[PDB]
Amino acid sequence: MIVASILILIVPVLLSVAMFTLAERTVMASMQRRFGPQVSGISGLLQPFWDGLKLGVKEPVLPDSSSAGAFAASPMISFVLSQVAWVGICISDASFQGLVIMAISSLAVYGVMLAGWASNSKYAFLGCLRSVALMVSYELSLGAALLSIGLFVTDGTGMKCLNFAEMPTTPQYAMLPLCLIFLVCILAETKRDPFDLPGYNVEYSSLGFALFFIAEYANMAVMSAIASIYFLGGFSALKITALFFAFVWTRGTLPRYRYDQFMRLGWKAFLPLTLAFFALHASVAI
Amino acid sequence: GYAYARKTTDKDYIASEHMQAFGNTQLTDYIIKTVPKFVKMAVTGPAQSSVLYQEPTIYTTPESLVPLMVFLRDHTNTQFKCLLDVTAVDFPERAARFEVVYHLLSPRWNNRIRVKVCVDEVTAVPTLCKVFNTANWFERETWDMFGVFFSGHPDLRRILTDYGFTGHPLRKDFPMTGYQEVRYDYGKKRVVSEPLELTQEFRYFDFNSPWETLNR
Amino acid sequence: TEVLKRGFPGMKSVKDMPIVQDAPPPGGFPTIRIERRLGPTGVAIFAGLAAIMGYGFYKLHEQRQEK
Amino acid sequence: GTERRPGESGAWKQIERQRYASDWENDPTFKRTPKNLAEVLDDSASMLLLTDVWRGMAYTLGAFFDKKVTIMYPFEKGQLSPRFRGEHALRRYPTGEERCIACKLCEAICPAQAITIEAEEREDGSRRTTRYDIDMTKCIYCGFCQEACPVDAIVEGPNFEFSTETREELLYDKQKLLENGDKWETEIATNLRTESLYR
Amino acid sequence: AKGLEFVVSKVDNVVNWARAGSIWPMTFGLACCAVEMMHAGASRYDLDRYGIIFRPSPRQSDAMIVAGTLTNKMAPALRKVYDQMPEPKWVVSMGSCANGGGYYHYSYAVVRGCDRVVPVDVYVPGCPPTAEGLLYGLLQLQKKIYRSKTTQIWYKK
Amino acid sequence: FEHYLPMGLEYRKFSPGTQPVKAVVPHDSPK
Amino acid sequence: AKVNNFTLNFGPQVLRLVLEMQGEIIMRADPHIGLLHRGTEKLLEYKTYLQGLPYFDRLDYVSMMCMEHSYVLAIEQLLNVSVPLRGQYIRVLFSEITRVLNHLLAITCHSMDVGALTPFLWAFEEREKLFEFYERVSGARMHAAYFRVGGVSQDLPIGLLRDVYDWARQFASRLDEMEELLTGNRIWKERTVDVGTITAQMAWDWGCSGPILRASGIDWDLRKTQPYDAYGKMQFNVPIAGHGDCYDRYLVRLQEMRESLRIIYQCLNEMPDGLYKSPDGKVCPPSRSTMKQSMEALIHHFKLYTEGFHVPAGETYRAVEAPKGEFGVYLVSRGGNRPYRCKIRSPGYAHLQMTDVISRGAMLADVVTIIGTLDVVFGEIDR
Amino acid sequence: YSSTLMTADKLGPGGRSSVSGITATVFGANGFLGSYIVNELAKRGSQVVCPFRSTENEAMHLKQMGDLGQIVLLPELDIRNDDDIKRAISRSNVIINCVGMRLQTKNWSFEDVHVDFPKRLAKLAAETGQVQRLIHFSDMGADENHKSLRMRTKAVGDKEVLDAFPDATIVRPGDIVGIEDHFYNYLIYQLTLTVFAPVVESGSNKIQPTYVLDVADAVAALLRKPDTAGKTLYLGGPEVLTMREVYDLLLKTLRIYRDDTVHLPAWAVKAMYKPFDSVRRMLPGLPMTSPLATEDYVEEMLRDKVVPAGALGYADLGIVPQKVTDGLAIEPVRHARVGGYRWGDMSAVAKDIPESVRKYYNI
Ligand SMILES: NC(=O)C1=CN([C@@H]2O[C@H](COP(=O)(O)OP(=O)(O)OC[C@H]3O[C@@H](n4cnc5c(N)ncnc54)[C@H](OP(=O)(O)O)[C@@H]3O)[C@@H](O)[C@H]2O)C=CC1
Ligand SMILES: COC1=C(OC)C(=O)C(C/C=C(\C)CC/C=C(\C)CC/C=C(\C)CC/C=C(\C)CCC=C(C)C)=C(C)C1=O
Ligand code: SF4
Ligand code: SF4
Ligand code: SF4
Repeated sequence: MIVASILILIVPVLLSVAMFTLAERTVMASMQRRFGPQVSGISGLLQPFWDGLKLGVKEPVLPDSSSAGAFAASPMISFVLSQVAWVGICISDASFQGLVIMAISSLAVYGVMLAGWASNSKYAFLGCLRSVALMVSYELSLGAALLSIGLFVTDGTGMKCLNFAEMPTTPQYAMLPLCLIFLVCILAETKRDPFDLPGYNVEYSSLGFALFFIAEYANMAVMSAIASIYFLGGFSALKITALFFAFVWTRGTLPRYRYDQFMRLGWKAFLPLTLAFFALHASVAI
Repeated sequence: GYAYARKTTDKDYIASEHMQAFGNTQLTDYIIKTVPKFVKMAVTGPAQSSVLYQEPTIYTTPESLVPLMVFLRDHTNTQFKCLLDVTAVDFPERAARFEVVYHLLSPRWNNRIRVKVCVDEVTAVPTLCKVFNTANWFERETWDMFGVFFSGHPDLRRILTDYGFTGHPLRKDFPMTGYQEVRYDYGKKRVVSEPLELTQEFRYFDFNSPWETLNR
Repeated sequence: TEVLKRGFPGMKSVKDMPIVQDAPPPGGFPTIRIERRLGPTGVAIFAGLAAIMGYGFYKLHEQRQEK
Repeated sequence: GTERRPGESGAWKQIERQRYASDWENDPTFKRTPKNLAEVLDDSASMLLLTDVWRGMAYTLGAFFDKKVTIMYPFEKGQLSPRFRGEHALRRYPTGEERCIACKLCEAICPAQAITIEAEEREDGSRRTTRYDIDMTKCIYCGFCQEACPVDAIVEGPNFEFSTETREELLYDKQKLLENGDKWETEIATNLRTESLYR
Repeated sequence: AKGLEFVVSKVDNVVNWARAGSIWPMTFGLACCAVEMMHAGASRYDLDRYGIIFRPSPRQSDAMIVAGTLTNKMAPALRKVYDQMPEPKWVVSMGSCANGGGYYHYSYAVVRGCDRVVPVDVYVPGCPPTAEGLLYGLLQLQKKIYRSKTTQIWYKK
Repeated sequence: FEHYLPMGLEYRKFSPGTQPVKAVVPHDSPK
Repeated sequence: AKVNNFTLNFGPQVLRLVLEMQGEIIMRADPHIGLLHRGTEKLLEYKTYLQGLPYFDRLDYVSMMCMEHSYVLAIEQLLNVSVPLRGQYIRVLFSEITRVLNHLLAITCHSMDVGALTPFLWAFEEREKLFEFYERVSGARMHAAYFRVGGVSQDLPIGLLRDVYDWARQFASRLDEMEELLTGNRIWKERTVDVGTITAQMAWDWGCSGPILRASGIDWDLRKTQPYDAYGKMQFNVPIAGHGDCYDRYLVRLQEMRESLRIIYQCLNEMPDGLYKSPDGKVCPPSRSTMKQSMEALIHHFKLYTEGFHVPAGETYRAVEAPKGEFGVYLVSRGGNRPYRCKIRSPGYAHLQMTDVISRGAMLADVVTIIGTLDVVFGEIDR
Repeated sequence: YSSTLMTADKLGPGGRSSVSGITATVFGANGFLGSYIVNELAKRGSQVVCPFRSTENEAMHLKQMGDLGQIVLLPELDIRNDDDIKRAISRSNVIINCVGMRLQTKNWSFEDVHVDFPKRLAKLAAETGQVQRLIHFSDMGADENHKSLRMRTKAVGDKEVLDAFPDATIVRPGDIVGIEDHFYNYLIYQLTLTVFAPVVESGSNKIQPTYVLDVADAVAALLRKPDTAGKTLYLGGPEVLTMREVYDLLLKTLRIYRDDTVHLPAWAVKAMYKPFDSVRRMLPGLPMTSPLATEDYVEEMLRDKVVPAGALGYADLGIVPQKVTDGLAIEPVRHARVGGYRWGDMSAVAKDIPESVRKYYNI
């Protein structure tokens, strides 16, 4: 029954990832006064499936100067971690569920760094360290935000936890600036605009590349569900769609930062703000 | 560094009467009288700045090109601060077949001037890199295209042609299509240079009238 | 030769040849905008934010006592 | 707005200069220091809580709900004019005789040398071509050949959709150019009925 | 036998529908013709509507669009980037310069056609071709992809 | 705020091949 | 310590750059060019003067008629040819349409290199409208070959000024909605403010021109100091900034689009009736009806389309305020129907030479901003 | 006929735009050897006609090899149909056969490809009257008394070709090395990517490998010399090697420090390869199946494959064949070594190198 529940979870995750990448193309097109994919299937509804099948019959490039095992292992590790994080969202009852998902998302750094070590490109090694530095820098603000969230999460028996079923079903109006910081931290983790300067998958083709992008979009959906649980009073389909629309909307209208600019932002703005909010919420919670 | 924005109103005028009269009429005689050893020949002709005026052309030796250009940059009446280009023209009938040409612009008094040096293939021309910073790439291009050596240049190397390219393409005796051509070889797995072959050779049309009077 | 092209039957002078070209309308075109044309006070924004956050903190206190 | 701030400076020499000296207060393009409480709250609501990102977001959301400028090719087309320079073609008189008389003016004016012509006299004494080639991969589509022709024999027609799979399909000889003219003759004549007022 | 051959033919149909509807080209914006290729990707013609995504790396690229003149200095770099694309791949030559040298055909510095360096599937004529003409050429390349029968050829080997 | 994309007959009402008034172009001076 | 420089190769895929870094800070930049050098200066010696004219469309292929202008003016000065009034007005009007096209592409490609994708897609539909204006008068969307010696090639078709006025009536709104995404945005400012600063002495010492020169506090516009055609009649302002910034160049370029709109509106109302070509039949070809009815016109048509006019022996340099700066042609005439030597001066060649002194002290993510703000096209750089 | 083939229509010095006068039909032109032969003919200004069975994507690389109009491409070739063979050779004075097979399939057997098609090709070539030369490719180990089926069917087809077309040349090269070969590539796929590599017996059978460019030059040298019509030539390199020596050379070149090969008796190797040989029919042919995983390879490994004494070889064609073990031929296998090819420390020789070079290479 656990294997059945996990496969029944896995099916809409992949279907949703295909529909997310189509919806990103089409919403980005509608903001730019065009159409986006319409030809490939009726209303363009077959475009992600033909992208996946095109990459399926695409030639796998295995460079004969790299280490083949780590090269194969990097997108597998990314994909596996995304699927495991989704299972932790929906098929768990653990006491420290948010800490579990934070631990899983801290493991997601390895696919980037294994891709940087494996492929023998000069600037893949240069960009992997930058991407890892960005993700590493914003993980701390995510953790301090979780500290602020957990100060008010108590179940019926009186025990404090990070269990998702014990979270309240009303929006957390008291933590609006922390919610905004959380959303920009999600944007920084997924390497989206305005942090998309670093790429690391420059040597990958066919289904290894497809695994990289499925992992990226599934991680975006994980973080969207986490933000909707923590701040928006629950996990729902409408909230997932609205937050995804917001992320595409921000990608349509903004330019990106330099490397040192978002490093200064994450180490001089977001971390002191989350720590100061934690101290204020701890003072309130007494 | 001149022509700073000073008037906040719309200006309906170009230059002043006295300085424009001096630049358009007296500048050739002025340059000849003040620095006579620098000037060997002068032409006053149809005016780079506008169709309505006349402007001078100064011929000088290579031994005095740098002091003449420093004088033309820094003298209070001739403030030629901008060097627009350096180029060459090939005259194969002459003993010295090359004319190196320098164009200058004066933002202070809305003027322009042209400076020429005549050399052959084996006489070096002093560089103007210390006088004008744009002289670097233009001298590199002139060496690339014509084979004029500029002594004292920091790094005189070719800038425009192919990596192994010997030969100076803008000479009159260099062929238009060249000597070598390029293709991919499946056996050597490399892009390879081969002697030139043309599927259709270039057709030269000799149009020139035997009554025409203007040919010089 | 130009009389063969633009001239009309019974034309007396070469100065009477018609001209019909692309022209602005009589009076010209109307004028257009050329230059650039262009929020709430920060006190108002901070007041609304403080009101929302104060309501949130009151609800947090109430749910804490119920728990 | 185009105003500057100490801190929003993109470089390091100016960042070091603004935090160690007050030379930026002389410059009129800088935003001045707030003087009272309300100005401090306005500056903080500018820096924190964004509100400059939000104006661009409101504009792009307005564009999301606006009209689109995409045409559905090949069911819908763009807009062109009778002067449009497309695929070259050779023309006839209404009787069916060729207009071309092998004057070799279009071959002389062609800056790409994309035209190759040979001629002799026909069996009825007429002056006609025996070869008229146009290398379409050498052509630059200038229209100078159309200008040089004194009998309106060579034209650039209104066709732009003539991509092929082999390059040998783009070395046109005389027969294919006459076939193009026989295909496009009515459209070419309609275009030339307007463009003869100007040329 | 009849059923398995019918299934194999439908596998070719689905694979060709996928490959033609997911062409990811690589941009060589060498010259003039690149601006018309930018106009093809813009909002009026919308190359993204047909499933076309421009990719920066050759490893994710399905096609190459040579849009501009090719010089002797640029030919080995173009060949090297072509060799790094994985199979199956196509080449679209755009404009007179890439087609046959064009206006620079008799120059000492120009390759007379990109045919001389890489093999080419679809030639688009013009100097420049219009963006709509480039759409016509890309739809023709899609038609060439539709006539392929890969698993039927493999089944009868 | 002037709108992009004018509607029917508000822009390019006549095609250039169907000019509503015949054109008489001077090619020589009367002098 | 004794820190050696780390070097980097930046793109075969047509600018090649060899950088040196001392960490995250660049110490040197060396551009390697010639990947688009097609030898057009050699090929122009083998063409007649009319034959070599479409070479100039393919130098700065974002701004075509402005490249044609300087070659035509250089020929006209040596020929002593006067252009009629209507042709001068048409040349000014299409030169300003060309400047608007170039500035739209330059600003939006710069903002796309920085990371903002929407202004590109917004401005290219306006570019499509101005391409339709090119096509309706020349039959080509880009390489028009419209400007000729002594005037323009064809007259304006009936109905063009009506549509140019209808575009100009809404272009200010388009430029306004363009600036709402970029001008008051902190990310764009933090990318552009104080990046790649050019002072006036360095601008004149490095041969700068165009909107670079105006952003360093220099009042120098060739359309106001050395005017050509009917630019002296035009009433417009020169925008001036004083930091030498990327941000200041962006603001100057937007204001120059406003001023080009002003000149376009003035040309739409003062367009005269008359000749658009010079009446010298020994330079300008006759009309097609005249050629088919008079013997002298047919002789002049035959000779002008084969041998061409003979330019008298001499030399000149003529320059135009092209939308990237000063574009100039040095024409050397021996007396024949072919140019003896035709040197082409491009502003982007001089602007790209400055990347060694402009990128010093900057980071890797600011190189693309510097390259974008210099407004370079490698057709005119690599002739 | 004699040397009028190479002289009578030769126009131009011999580059891409010149004319050699040869119209050639190459069967199997998209293959390993056929592509090099088609490149060798077309670069000298010959018209080459290439029929093929595969998809056009696998034949597109032949389009580049010659000038406009000189590479002719004919898809959907069916060699059981005489109309396709008749159309493909209808203008050619030279026919070159590179069609061969290594594994059997439910649609194609060794006799269909090595016997029936060469016989019908030689007959249709002799019917035209304008074909002056027929170059048929077979193997160095071809023998009618061979236990391996492919060698026997190859020798039988050689006999049929020399019967039906009496002036046809039979070419029998050894193992051919190249970037896309079937000799080092499968041996490297056997040294790596497998738990163990079986070696038949002691690995003391002798072979004479040769380079693909030398075979391509040999075809043109055959077309020059009129005496070589009707003969049989053996093409082998300047070194005779055993399979153990070849394995040792590959292990030294790849820089592998663990010999994963094991020497096995021939019955054990045949017992391993037997289950995937009784099922080779009723199957359309599978990807990534080695041609060394058959009993025919085991029978070939029990014999020598060298040039016979007194035979005509490279020296009679004026060709000194290149070495196979070192030089340009061994460079592709040097790219598959552990870590990468790479240069080295590069600092002993950078001592008196100029200034900008060391900083450019960051030495
Ligand atoms: N070392 C070696 O490789 C040696 C090779 N030879 C001979 O030289 C020739 C070239 O060999 P090589 O290029 O290495 O091998 P390849 O497999 O690369 O070439 C064989 C060619 O024949 C075609 N072909 C095979 N079967 C059929 C069929 N039933 N119908 C139509 N076409 C077919 C193949 O086309 P497709 O791509 O469609 O399969 C392929 O192009 C071979 O015939 C071989 O016998 C001789 C001695 C040594
Ligand atoms: C601008 O952003 C974007 C990109 O740049 C970042 C992109 O690269 C892509 C293109 C890449 C894509 C779509 C690859 C990632 C997605 C995949 C592979 C889809 C996953 C879907 C699955 C597993 C379900 C499909 C399978 C089915 C239904 C099974 C079929 C089985 C049978 C018929 C038996 C897109 C669309 C995009 O927008
Ligand atoms: S349009 Fe131009 S390139 Fe084409 S044939 Fe005519 S003159 Fe030659
Ligand atoms: S097409 Fe016209 S110009 Fe050309 S040869 Fe014929 S008649 Fe003369
Ligand atoms: S074909 Fe014409 S438009 Fe295209 S790059 Fe060449 S010159 Fe420019």
